[PDB]
Amino acid sequence: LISQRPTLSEDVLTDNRSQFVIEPLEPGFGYTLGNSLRRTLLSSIPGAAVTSIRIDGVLHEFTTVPGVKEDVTEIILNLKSLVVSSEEDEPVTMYLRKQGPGEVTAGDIVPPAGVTVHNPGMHIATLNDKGKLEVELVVERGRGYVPAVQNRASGAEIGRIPVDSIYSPVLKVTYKVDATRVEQRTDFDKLILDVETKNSISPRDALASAGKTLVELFGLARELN
Amino acid sequence: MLISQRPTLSEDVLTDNRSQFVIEPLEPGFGYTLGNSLRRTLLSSIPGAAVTSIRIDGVLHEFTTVPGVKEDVTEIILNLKSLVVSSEEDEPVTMYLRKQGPGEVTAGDIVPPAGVTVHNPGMHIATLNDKGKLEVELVVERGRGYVPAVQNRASGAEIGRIPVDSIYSPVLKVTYKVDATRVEQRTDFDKLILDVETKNSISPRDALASAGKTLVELFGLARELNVEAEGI
Amino acid sequence: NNPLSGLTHKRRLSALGPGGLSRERAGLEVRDVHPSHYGRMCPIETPEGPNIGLIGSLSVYARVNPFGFIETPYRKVVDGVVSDEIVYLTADEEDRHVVAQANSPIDADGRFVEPRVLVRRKAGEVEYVPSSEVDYMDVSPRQMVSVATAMIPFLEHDDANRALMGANMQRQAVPLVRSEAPLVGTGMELRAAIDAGDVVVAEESGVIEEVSADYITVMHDNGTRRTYRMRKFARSNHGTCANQCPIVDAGDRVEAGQVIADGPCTDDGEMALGKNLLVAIMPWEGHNYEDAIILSNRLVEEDVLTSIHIEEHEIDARDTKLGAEEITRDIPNISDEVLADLDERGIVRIGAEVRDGDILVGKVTPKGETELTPEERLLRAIFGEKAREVRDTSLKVPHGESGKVIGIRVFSREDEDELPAGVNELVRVYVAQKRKISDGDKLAGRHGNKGVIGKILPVEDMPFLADGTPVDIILNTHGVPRRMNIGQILETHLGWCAHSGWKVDAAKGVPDWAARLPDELLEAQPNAIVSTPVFDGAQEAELQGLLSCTLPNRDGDVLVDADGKAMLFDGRSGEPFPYPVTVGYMYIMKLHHLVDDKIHARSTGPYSMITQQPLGGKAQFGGQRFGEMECWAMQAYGAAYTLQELLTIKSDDTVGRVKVYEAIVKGENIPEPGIPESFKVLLKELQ
Amino acid sequence: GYDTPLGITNPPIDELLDRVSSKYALVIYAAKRARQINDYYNQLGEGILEYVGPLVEPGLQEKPLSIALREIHADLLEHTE
Amino acid sequence: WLSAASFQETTRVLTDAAINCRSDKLNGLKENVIIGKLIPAGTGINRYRNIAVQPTEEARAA
Amino acid sequence: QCGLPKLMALELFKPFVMKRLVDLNHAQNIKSAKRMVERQRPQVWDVLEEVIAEHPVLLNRAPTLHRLGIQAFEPMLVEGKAIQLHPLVCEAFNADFDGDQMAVHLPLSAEAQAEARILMLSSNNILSPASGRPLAMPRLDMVTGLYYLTTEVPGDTGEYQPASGDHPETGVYSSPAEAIMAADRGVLSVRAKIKVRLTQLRPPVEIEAELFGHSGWQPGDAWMAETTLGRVMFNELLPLGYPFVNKQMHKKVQAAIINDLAERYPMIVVAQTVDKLKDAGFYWATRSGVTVSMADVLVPPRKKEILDHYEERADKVEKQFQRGALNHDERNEALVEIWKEATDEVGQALREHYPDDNPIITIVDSGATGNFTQTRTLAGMKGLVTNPKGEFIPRPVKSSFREGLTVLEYFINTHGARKGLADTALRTADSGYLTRRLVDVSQDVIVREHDCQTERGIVVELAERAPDGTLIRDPYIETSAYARTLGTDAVDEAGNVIVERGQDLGDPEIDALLAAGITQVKVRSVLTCATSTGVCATCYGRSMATGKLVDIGEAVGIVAAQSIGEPGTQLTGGLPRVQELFEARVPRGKAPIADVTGRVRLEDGERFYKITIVPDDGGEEVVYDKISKRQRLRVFKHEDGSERVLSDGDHVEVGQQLMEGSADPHEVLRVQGPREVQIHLVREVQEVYRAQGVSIHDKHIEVIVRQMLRRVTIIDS
Amino acid sequence: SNNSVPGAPNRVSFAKLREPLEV
Repeated sequence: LISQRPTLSEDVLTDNRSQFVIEPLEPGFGYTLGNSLRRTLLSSIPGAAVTSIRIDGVLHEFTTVPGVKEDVTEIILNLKSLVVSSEEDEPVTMYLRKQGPGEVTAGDIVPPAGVTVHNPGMHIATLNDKGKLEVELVVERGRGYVPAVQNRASGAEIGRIPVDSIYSPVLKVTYKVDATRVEQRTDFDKLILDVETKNSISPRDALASAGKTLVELFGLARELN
Repeated sequence: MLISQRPTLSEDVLTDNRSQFVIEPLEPGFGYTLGNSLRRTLLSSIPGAAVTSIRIDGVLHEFTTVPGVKEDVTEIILNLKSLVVSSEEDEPVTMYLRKQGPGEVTAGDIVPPAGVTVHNPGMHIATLNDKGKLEVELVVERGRGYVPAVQNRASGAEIGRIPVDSIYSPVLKVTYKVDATRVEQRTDFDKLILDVETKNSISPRDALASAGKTLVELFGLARELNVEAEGI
Repeated sequence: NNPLSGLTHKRRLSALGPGGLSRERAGLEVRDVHPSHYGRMCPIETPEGPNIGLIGSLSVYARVNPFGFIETPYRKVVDGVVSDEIVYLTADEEDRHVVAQANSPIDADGRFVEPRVLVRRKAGEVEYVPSSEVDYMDVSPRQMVSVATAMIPFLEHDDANRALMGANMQRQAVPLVRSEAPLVGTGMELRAAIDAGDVVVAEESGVIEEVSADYITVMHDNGTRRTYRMRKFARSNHGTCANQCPIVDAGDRVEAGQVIADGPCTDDGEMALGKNLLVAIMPWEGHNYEDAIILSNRLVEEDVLTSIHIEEHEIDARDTKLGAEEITRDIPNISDEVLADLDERGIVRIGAEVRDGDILVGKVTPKGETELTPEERLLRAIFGEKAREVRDTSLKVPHGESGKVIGIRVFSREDEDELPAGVNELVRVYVAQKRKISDGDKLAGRHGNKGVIGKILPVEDMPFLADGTPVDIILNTHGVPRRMNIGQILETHLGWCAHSGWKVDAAKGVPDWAARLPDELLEAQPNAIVSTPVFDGAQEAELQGLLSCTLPNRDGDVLVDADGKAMLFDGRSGEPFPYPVTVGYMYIMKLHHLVDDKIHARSTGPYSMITQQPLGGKAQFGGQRFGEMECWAMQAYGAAYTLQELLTIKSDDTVGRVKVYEAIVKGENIPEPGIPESFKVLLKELQ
Repeated sequence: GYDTPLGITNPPIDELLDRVSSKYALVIYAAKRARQINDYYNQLGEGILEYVGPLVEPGLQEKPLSIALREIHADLLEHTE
Repeated sequence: WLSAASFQETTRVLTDAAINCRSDKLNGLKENVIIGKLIPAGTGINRYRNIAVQPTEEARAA
Repeated sequence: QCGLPKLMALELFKPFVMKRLVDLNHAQNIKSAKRMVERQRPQVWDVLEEVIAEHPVLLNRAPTLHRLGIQAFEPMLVEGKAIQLHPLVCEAFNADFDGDQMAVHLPLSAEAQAEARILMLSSNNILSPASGRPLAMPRLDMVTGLYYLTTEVPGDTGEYQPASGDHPETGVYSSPAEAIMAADRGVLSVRAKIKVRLTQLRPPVEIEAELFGHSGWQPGDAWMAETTLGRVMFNELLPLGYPFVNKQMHKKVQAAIINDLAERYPMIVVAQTVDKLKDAGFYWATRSGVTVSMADVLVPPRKKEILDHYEERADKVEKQFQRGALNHDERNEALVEIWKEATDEVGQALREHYPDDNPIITIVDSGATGNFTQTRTLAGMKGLVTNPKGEFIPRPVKSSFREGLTVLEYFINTHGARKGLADTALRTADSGYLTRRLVDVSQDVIVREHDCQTERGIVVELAERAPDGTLIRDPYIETSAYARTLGTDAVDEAGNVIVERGQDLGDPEIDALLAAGITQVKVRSVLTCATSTGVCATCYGRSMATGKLVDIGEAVGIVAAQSIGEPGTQLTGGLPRVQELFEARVPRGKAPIADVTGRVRLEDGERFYKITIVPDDGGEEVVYDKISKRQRLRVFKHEDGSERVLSDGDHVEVGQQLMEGSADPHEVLRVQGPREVQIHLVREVQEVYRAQGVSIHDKHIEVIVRQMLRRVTIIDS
Repeated sequence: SNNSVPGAPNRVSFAKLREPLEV
């Protein structure tokens, strides 16, 4: 009953879902490592999201735009589902101009160099003949979830509308372990981690970010006193 | 992402082989994420040596009483299970313990072969009665964690040998709790408190360092995938 | 508060008022349920405060005759045969016959199956009676309950106490930003929402000519056009947001009487008083200890329980003795930074975010020179600021208020607007706040199961299922079998069956448990909507059978067992929980009892002019009342100094309170208490 | 024979009831000594005949009530009933 | 009479108090609560109230 | 500790925060400091934390029934807008978490902060001042979590196995840490019975004597135990040196442990120990599998058979009513008894059918919450429901809430439900009114003297002696005997005295007199205390909250008033009986009494009742006139037979109750004396409070009865 | 189906008793 080094291999289910198998682990160790990777994945993976928006004909959220079926609050809700990635790590402005009739989707947005929209088919608004929609979207990079920054703390003026930022790019993480309880000299656990992301990054890249985070964090115990 | 700085590890020594470690402050809520992993890594992934099976002369089928000693078989197994030992040889190693006459048997009365070391020669093992004699063989192996005696059934020869529970792990008892510590204004940051009681084979500092090295390698298996970004 | 509250309001039957009775003149006999209230006044929906029994709700099918009595419909039984002829009876008319219960076993022709059936008789007698004696029978099982009471699924499994509380709390639901119809329903939600009048129903059939967020135009068959205007972000009375949204699209054929747009607490025309939440019934580290509630932060991240609230602030510029109050941006001794959000008139601009203390309307009032403090006159002299005979009386944001200014209304006597005599201007500012669910906000279900939010864990801390989906809400198990509200459990089970779907084994015939179920129930797709009518609906046998054939997830795995429990993983440690836990979906409502309104604190502030004691209520920035019983508590402790401090320098000591404030800001010690002014007033009254 | 008293539970209320006859008397002892300490902190820069300063070593930004309670615990004060 | 007039039958007590010309010795919990004095109970009794605390002669160098 | 929102503390500590803002030069002057606090500049949040440091606050929840309705706490700045309350003080505040608010008061003066720190701190008030039993103890989830791990499972994995065959003894661990590792791998269960060598827990006083005895067990000495791992983990919580308890932790067991800890161990130890118990109880309640589901609600197996048998009996009674053989008033009573017996049979069918692993049974049987009557209503049958009249309906609710009530069943249930909610407001009203009357009648009762030196006391029935020789403990020991002080030395058959005069009757000091054979004690009482105005501490006794002798100056009268008025919310006798007693009314019972001791002369008839008494010494015959509607009380005749119905020839004593009911206390006074009428009032009120599950010490009742008899009338000027 | 008269979403009812008179 001696140490063999543990190995991690990847199996791809879909373009945004992968299973990772880590074996062999000490008995009882699989659940803890699955939970640590899951907790780091769901909360500390860098991503990009829209910080605030600005519609020309509106001043606040609780109004309507002539010619569109959704009010401003419903448009902001539909924009909360936008998945986007950015290379600049600094605030950058996206633009959206569309005249009715028709439907405005996430593909009608023109992203500046560095940022990219990953679901151009998302419904945003329905415009009739008299409809016109002009919107500016500020995209920043961060991690986790930050509420909409106030206009008193920021330097943004009246026409700017802040939105909640859901930066996390991972969607759903689970795990299962297979334990070998055959009363012999060789007992070991095999961990199977399941990572599903939102097409912003691949599951392996998210797992790699969590791995760097945990390596850096657990290095604190290695240093002596 | 964004930077998260100033997490520190401080140690408070309770006894020579028991210490409390504080990791503070951690982002909400990383203390819960890493505390269970640190506890399990201490309790399960530190190499150590322990007794696998024993064999007492005069005990073949009773396993109830041993003639000439006041302690029965189970009490001898209990105090022999607490024997602390270290070995440089990975393969199993057989030691013998023989003492005749009235008196007391200690862990120092054992003759250790080259490579192994007994760290508590003053541990009481048995009381020898008038004209009493005790001969016992001890198998010492290397492992990690805690393995029950039943799995050691193969290491006992069909001749009086009794397998025992093996406490390979050099740490004995580890617990943890998370509290709240406010760095600036928010009081959501986590402070982790680990309490580790180990044996005299290694100090708590080295046990925590070993768990840290193993866990760094373990999550480095995931880090070696892409090497992306994350704030420190 | 919500459409159901208004409907229920319009259907209230109170005993108080002129010609009725006084509250002090109402014994325990006027308030309790009477046997003649069957099918007329609800025995469940009634307040539990001092107005219990004095205020009821009209039953569903009940009506009023021109005389004033309440009639209820009954099916006329000719000769032991149920007939479709329906007649309305009054109370004494009902007493002159005997009526059979609604859930009587009836032949397809109309004859009763059993000779002896449960029958109600005058003076509230319930007994079996031959089938040739039944004169009438009830129309529907829910004939005796109110509209709000009829909206509680599995009502027959809840005791009358928690049922009363559930019916009363349905009227306290807050309209959320987006609305979800409940998975487990009763069928009453549709008619409640339509008859409430907060939706938009098409008067005449036609096609949709033009649909916008502002209005909907319907082109009729004859050729005429009717346009319905949407009520958008309207302050709905009690501060809630009444917001209507179109449902139909361009060129959709719509029949007459169909919902073309729904308002607050409505989803596709049904009452949506809450959200469907994934619930697990287990204690969790004491954060849900006795009626506390643990929520997933997802409900904050995804605005699941976020609600819009609107407050009205009002101020007027009048004519005073030394001039006239004027609304101006020029306010004495105020920087250009506080006035930065104001227009040239002194009014806050639309879209500006205002915290508490910010200026909404800048109004100054002229104060006489003979009204100046000696220190104030010296301070005016040592700053050289002449011609400042006006003082600041601007409209500021109260404590605890914060939001975006959405509307301004100005009425000027100069501009022909008829104001009360002596008023020159009037301004109303509407402030909208987007309130996310917070720790301490009161949630509740439909079965009288209420509680505040004790903790909002991160999404990873939540006990998650096998496939990684974390639960949304954790309810303590201890507060379930005491209240006798097993409905919430049943609603949970059925709830999960609605979320996953089911498929009954069709081979070898229909199983013995699903023999009574309609053929439309033998198969269900995920996220299906169902109805459990009051005193009818799902039975425990069919529910147990449905739990056994729940549809698997996308991976092909069944997550919950036939018992209704599932295996959960501790999101904090990772070890799976040792035993399976009941997991399902429950309809949770956000009640209008939020900590954003109920929090209050006061160091000093206004004092009542007569008694010189601090004001009362949060709106007046008052303090808490240390009553008589609290004084008894202090005396029982022997805390003499604390009690004297409470009743003197902290309350009505005119000179002691100011010297205490000065001693605090100086770092000195607390001075000796003086004589209360209220005692002086008492002596002057005895005189 | 107990865990370290944390926060407002220090000094332990049991030992404080030994140098005193009752709870109510300990209240007055602590309060009057705290007033003395506060007057020392407010009359340190001006005037003489200032009250006796903190007998024990005071912590940074420690409330005079806590200093008085510790001085009572350390048997550094008298009384007069 | 001050402790009685604040309990029950205010007028019935005040009338007999003015007729009998009763003088109230303000020595009671309710009375001291009304007038703002320390209640003669607990830390308000003269045994604990009037107490002088003085440090033992031992003092630090500075 | 208590958690308060930052925005609340900023406004509460506003002037202090302004002072500190102007000290650390965050603000130029105090005026700009006020403006900073009003604008909430980011500096204040770092300053506020320094301000509230060790500055106690007062939490209050109305209604303030007893003095523990307001308690002092150390404030901790927490985010959010809600107040964070400790789970153990919820019992004192009677505070559930369903939307109720609390008030916060900030003491300013040094005296007020000291009174909060010492007198009103939550950790210094663990015991109930009314009864002396603890309040801050595991109550709901905590008691379930502790009841879980302290359970012995016969078939659990890792259980001890005796040595048989070729394998030795299985399931004997050298160290509790080894047992922890075995449970971690999955071999040992926390609730499995094993043998463990313990080294840091004192063995029970039973086995400690046989192992050591001569010297106490020492931290480091080893000993074997036949417990479970969970029981060892529980025995690690309570302090070092406490005797090991191998019991199953019911709420009663935990309450006994905490009471003993409060009696023997100091205060801070009790506070920290109960904190440990809270944490462990929550942890293991999370993992105890306690869950409610439709599958766990088991229906009685013989439901149909039982209900059909009683439907047969009900139909037979209905047929006996059809022929007119039964009166209409009697048919209802017959059916009522039938269905009461039916509900009892259904409950018994539920008790035996339900396993002990079922969570619904575990919740009730562990003292957590709920009755088995509620479980029977849940799974068996609701039973007889009451109409707004009061009598039970001749037709019961046969269905259970698991099955689903019918329309008419629900309708008839709502009657009783609504009237039960309705009368509660009026009953609370009368309760509060009686409470304020009791407060005003005893507001000025203060402890002003240490010992009034009067040897007067009263005789307390410590125990009764059965005919065989065994002594049965009296039920009134808790409320009348404990926490008392002696006024006469306890003498047994030997000349030695067991407990001296003036010694507080502790828990072992009662067993000392119990094992000595003496069954009556003469104790000092607040009734006999001869003091000018207040009462002396020696007559009063032990303060139930402090656990020691009452301090001089404690307003024991207000404490007594609150102790009586707090449980007055739940009554039926009843609450009007309590008001009849405390207001000295001529009672409804109006039971007669024996004015003179002698011989009974029963001249009973049917038109009326008359009874004379021949005086045992001189005197003349005393004639009474009573209505035949009453019945004579079974008086303990001189024959030693307590069930001796008063017939002519019995030897009744002076002041003996004749017929049943309630004797007029006004007449008891003018017969037996003030002392005896005081005793009568005391235990007559105590009977009403005992018949409801409320334990109030007779001390508090005596405090009021002392004020009832302070005045005498003038016969001759 | 439940309440098939205005054009509402198809909510399926566990109804065993027919509704003779509509609300």
